[PDB]
Amino acid sequence: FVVPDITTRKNVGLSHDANDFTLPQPLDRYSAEDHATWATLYQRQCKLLPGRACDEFLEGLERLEVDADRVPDFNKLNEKLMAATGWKIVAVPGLIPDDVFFEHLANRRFPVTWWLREPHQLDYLQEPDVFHELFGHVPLLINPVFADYLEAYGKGGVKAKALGALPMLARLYWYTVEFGLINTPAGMRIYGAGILSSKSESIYCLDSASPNRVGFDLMRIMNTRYRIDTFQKTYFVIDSFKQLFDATAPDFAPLYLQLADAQPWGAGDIAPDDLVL
Ligand SMILES: [Co+2]
Repeated sequence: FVVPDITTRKNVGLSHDANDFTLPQPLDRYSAEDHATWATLYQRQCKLLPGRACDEFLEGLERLEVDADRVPDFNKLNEKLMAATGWKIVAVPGLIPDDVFFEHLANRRFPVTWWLREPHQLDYLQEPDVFHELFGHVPLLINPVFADYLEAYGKGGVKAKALGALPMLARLYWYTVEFGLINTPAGMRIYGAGILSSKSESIYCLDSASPNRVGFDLMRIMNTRYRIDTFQKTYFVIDSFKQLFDATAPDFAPLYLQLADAQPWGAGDIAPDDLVL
């Protein structure tokens, strides 16, 4: 039997803008259970993440006043975010078209799935939900260097789509924004949103001998496959958010055409020129 997925179930009776796929955050659809599930996830992650999350992430939660006890009001968070970096979050039903996603980031709008997992899925949800996309992705948007990286990333969507290279950018996003690590003199820390919202990946990614930790390299990353249904076999490590922003400076067009005919690295591969940490 095929049954409707969570995105479909949650958006029953709702709509979205035809062009940008946004809707006003539907605050009336959040139940008591939703606020309680949010509070449980927030409390869980805030216990796990000290000494694991990069300091900027934890500071961003505080500066944006991300609610600990309820699903945040996007408009209220935006007052803080706009003043900091001119960014805002916009509500979306779930997955949106790539060109729209990129156009959002290019215009300093960060799309956030509005709905939350059910408490029976506290441990993990495959689909991005509002906990992953707000708690995991948004706090670093008050960092002007990271925000500028996302903007530059967004702006690259037009050229990438024109050249059939959106999957090459998707790899860059995955291995930075979603699953990136940042080395510090205090030790390795986490900036990837997919790790920051996870129950257990933040333990594995710093404590396990199993995954590879490889220095950031743009071409390597854009030539590396990923999988969505398992902990990462490889994490890419930056020294600074400036490294990400600066990586967007050159013309990606000739990089895409070179990659197009190449065989990609497997998710668990170490490449001959990797700086292995
Ligand atoms: Co994400």
